[PDB]
Amino acid sequence: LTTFSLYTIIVLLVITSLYTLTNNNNKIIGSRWLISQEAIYDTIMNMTKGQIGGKNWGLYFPMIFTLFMFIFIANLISMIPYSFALSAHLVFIISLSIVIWLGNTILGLYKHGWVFFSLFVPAGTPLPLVPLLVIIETLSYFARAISLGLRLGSNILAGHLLMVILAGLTFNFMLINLFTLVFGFVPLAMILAIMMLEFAIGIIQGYVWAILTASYLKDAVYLH
Amino acid sequence: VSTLIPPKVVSSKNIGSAPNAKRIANVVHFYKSLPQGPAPAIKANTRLARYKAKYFDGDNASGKPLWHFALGIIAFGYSMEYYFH
Repeated sequence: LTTFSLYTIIVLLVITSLYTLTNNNNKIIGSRWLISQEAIYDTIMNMTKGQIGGKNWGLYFPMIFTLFMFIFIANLISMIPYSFALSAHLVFIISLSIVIWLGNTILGLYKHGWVFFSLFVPAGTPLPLVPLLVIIETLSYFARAISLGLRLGSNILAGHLLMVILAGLTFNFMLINLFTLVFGFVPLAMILAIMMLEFAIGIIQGYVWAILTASYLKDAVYLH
Repeated sequence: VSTLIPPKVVSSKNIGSAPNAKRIANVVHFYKSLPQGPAPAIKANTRLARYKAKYFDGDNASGKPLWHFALGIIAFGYSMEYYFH
């Protein structure tokens, strides 16, 4: 039982005790908890129409939802100064990006086969421009997949360390100054600001990850 | 030629009209419906039944359970981040 695995168990303990453990009013309302997830559920459902809609948007809806839930929960409890968040390695976020891309192509290669190679040439770019575009398009396909995984994990690592580095400075300030007042609450004020940012960025980057993985699904199912 | 007789021909006429389709619908929707909030099953008893009656019911539905979750991590200081990674 590594730190990753025990954290993953804590994730599911929280997951069930928001909507699965209310289940009593037999209505659409009756608990503000229910309003919370269906708000998120509706934001992604209409987003599923707006990005994947047209033949099978609802077919692939859960993966975007489950991944968004996975990133959302993993980013909620990540601020406490002793948060050894996701083992301080975050290597799986890269792995999630790799498997998401790798599954994306097999779906593309299964549903299109050789036609999947025609995606590198959207509208024009004739034979003189074909090798340049297919190089840019194919390298890009590797490019944003690896970038997606690294950006989320590094910023979580960056946010966690800027918790500690600033915290050590506050310890230095509150120990040296005898009678003055403006030495520690201002560094505490930045700590309050920099923690709100880390909490905020995790919410949108989960959304950004949700939008991005949605965006790549369009390219696999729909050729343009 | 005689006295016509369409005053009394509803015995077979009350089947094709649109309101009759709604008539046969909502009467079935009414008889079994519980009268006055009966059978609501307000006494929930399953494992952590106490939690089901304080916050898990949904009357509060606030940040207390996540506050309880956060305090559990605080109480586990010398179990996960201390004496271990």
